[PDB]
Amino acid sequence: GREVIMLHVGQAGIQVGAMYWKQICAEHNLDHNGAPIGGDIKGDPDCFFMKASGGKYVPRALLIDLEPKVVRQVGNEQLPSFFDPKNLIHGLYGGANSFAKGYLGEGRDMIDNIMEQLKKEVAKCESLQGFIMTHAVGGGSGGGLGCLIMEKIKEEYPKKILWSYSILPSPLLSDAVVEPYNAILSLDKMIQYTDETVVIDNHALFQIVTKNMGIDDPIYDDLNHVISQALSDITASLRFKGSLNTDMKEFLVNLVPYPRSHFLMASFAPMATAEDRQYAKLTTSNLANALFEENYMMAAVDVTKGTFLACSLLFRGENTAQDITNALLDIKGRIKFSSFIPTGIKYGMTGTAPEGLERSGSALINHTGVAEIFNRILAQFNLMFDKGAFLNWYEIEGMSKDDFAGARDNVQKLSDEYKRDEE
Amino acid sequence: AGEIVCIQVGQAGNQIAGAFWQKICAEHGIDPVNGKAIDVVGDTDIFFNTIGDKYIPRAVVVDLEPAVVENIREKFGTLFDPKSIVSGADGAGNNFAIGFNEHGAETLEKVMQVVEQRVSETESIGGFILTHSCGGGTGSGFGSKILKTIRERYPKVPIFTFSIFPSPKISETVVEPYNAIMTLSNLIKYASCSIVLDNEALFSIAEKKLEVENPSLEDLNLIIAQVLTNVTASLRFSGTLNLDLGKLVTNLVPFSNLHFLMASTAPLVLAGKESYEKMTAKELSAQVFGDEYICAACKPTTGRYLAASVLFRGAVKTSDVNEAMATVKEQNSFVNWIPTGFKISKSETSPKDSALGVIMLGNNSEIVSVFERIGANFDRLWSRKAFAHWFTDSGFEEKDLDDARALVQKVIDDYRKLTEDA
Ligand SMILES: Nc1nc2c(ncn2[C@@H]2O[C@H](COP(=O)(O)OP(=O)(O)OP(=O)(O)O)[C@@H](O)[C@H]2O)c(=O)[nH]1
Ligand SMILES: Nc1nc2c(ncn2[C@@H]2O[C@H](COP(=O)(O)OP(=O)(O)O)[C@@H](O)[C@H]2O)c(=O)[nH]1
Repeated sequence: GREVIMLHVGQAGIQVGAMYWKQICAEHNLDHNGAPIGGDIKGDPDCFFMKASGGKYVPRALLIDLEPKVVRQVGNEQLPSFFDPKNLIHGLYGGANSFAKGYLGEGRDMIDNIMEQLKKEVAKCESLQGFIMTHAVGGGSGGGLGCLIMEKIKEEYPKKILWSYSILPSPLLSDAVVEPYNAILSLDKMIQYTDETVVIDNHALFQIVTKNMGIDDPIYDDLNHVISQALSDITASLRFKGSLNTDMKEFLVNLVPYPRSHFLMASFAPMATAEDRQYAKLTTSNLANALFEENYMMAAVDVTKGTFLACSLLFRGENTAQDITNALLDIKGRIKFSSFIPTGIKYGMTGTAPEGLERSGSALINHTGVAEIFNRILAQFNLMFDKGAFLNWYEIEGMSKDDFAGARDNVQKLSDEYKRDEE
Repeated sequence: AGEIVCIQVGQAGNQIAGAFWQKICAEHGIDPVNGKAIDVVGDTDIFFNTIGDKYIPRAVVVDLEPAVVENIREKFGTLFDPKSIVSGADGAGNNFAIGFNEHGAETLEKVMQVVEQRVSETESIGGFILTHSCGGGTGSGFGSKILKTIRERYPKVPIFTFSIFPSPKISETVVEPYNAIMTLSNLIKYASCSIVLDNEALFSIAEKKLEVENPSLEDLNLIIAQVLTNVTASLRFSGTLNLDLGKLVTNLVPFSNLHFLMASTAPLVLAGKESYEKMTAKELSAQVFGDEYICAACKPTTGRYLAASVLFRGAVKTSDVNEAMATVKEQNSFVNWIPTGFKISKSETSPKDSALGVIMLGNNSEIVSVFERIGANFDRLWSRKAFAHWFTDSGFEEKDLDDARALVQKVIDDYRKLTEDA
């Protein structure tokens, strides 16, 4: 089957997914208006779409939210008639930026409908490869339903691979003051439930939008681009004849040696975004290196100083296999891997491309500097918790102080596990 | 869904609400009183019930004394659906106990029946907002009974209030402080949050910045309405942060019982529309965070912010906001250094009468001086002697009056303990 089901949870999740779906359709020559096809189909629809005999390619995804808003905007206005209505699942009240509400309160009833509807979708799949969930890490419902759903997925689908893509809050971009705690709870459960996750830091993206893209007054409408753009590239291998990680399982083999340390950084280029982006170079002598430059790091971590545990470097389009092979010669040695693993950057390419680009690429990097992301979040959390700020918004729903402590411990352990690999 | 039911109690409530709903309608494009609307913009259904070539405020009016029902029936006009006006057989003097303890029981049943109607007509309740003064026989008497009975029915629905605290402006050596403390107690016990509007503060602002020699109480209300509309507007003209009423509650109040908020706005609009200022973010912030513009008369410039947020209404450049904010953070620090405690949001819908509205809300430790003033008045009339005029038949035992004082002292002590600047 090789089928993948996406679960878009909460506002960030559904909004980014909406953009993802618009772009995947373009790649496959599908019309946003219910995904009929403009003639022949390019790419492999078997991964993300139900191939209706009627010519309707049904995106296989759920749109899940506690607030009956983003689901209606997308179902009725942005991708009207694209997503199948039975898969638009929503509650009545949102959470007030509180994980506890998203996880312990609203949603406890809804989860049976979420999982039943997921079952219905899974049931018509020939065979799943896995699930991909998208959400804000620290979102009330994002971390809330997101984590609750993940738990139930692991119980119902014990042998399928669970991936997630999620967005971290930052000092400048955040709609909540209690994030940092929603975030460690969210992270904790993911450590316990996911097989692999890609984490994007809105801090990074800002910085990129602000200085590398040249866009002042940054807004979420642009940030969501760069997120969806990276996502459509990362998941691209699953849509085409190619090599390397052509299956979620192969990704796990290559990207997560040892347990728990499965937090990957996203690297993506070019950021054409919407600028004319005329390109006098696009040369592979730059692109291959660009994917190891801070300018394209959606994690806000310098890969220069740290130890790689894994790296999968994917190129697309017109790039010469030999030129890339030669390009890596000047990367290896700036990039170092742990002495306890098989080493080297694994790379390859698929000769297809998104509209507007002859050549492009991305990388999934697992390296010890991910610890710094966690360190920032934990520091904020530790201060919040120790003096009791905002505890009541959690305690009121039953989110005990003991769960705060539990998440504190597990997330701290991740950091410790990565730090010890530095030398 | 995420809709708001507003409950308007007592004459002070009616007078503020009148100004409020007229201004809000104008901002959305809806003809106040009557005239339907024209090309309505903004998330109208949060506050209005669209009927069909008609919109009404999703609101409840409580007039214990029947003598004032015409202030809504005729003066507010046909804008507020008259079936939502609830009134009693008689009124109350300015004795909290009359409005609060076993009085108007039949009226109260009807009050809640009407609240329930506005709720059943709403897909989901994003919260409730109450508007009342704190010293009134109905205003806080019923206002407090209503606050409590609402929570009993809707324990998970936040109630936000905008309450007006009295000031004995002309030698009012009366029992009112008794009303004020008893309602303060109930606000602590049952509200999720509230804005503290102190008439004395506002008086000084009208006198000093609006240049009004002797504002009538009804003119003061214009400043109040300006604040109320611009604060409320964060939820109707969508901006850069995805806010709701429940979310505002989470972000501005880190502890139970420390939910009393200050409010400040700029530019103030002169009632006569006599002049306009250059709408510079820096200038606007300078006014908003100045002591001179604070509705609490507390001088927050000497305190510490437990939580805070700022909304800019209209088109302002990010590049100017950031410098204005840098100046503010250099002057007013935050409690426990919570790095996430200060939020800024923007939306393009400018207010009528200016290019930019700037609204600040915050939870600041100098707010205690409001409650300390109430306590002092209470003590002088209570610990010195039992001044209260035998409020015992449907009244309070000394212990109940002492309970209120005790709760108030606790809230004062807690703000003082959080901000010891160590
Ligand atoms: N990826 C992403 N992050 C966003 C977006 N908008 C805001 N954020 C960030 O996500 C953080 C978590 O809050 P949100 O993601 O808005 O939360 P939510 O998904 O709305 O969750 P609910 O409020 O429960 O519906 C915010 O504080 C911002 O830092 C967006 O469009 N995409
Ligand atoms: N700011 C403001 N305060 C008011 C207004 N009306 C009354 N008050 C205050 O409310 C108290 C009197 O209560 P009121 O609501 O008028 O009477 P009630 O309906 O019998 O409770 C006094 O402390 C007044 O200063 C008003 O329109 N604006």
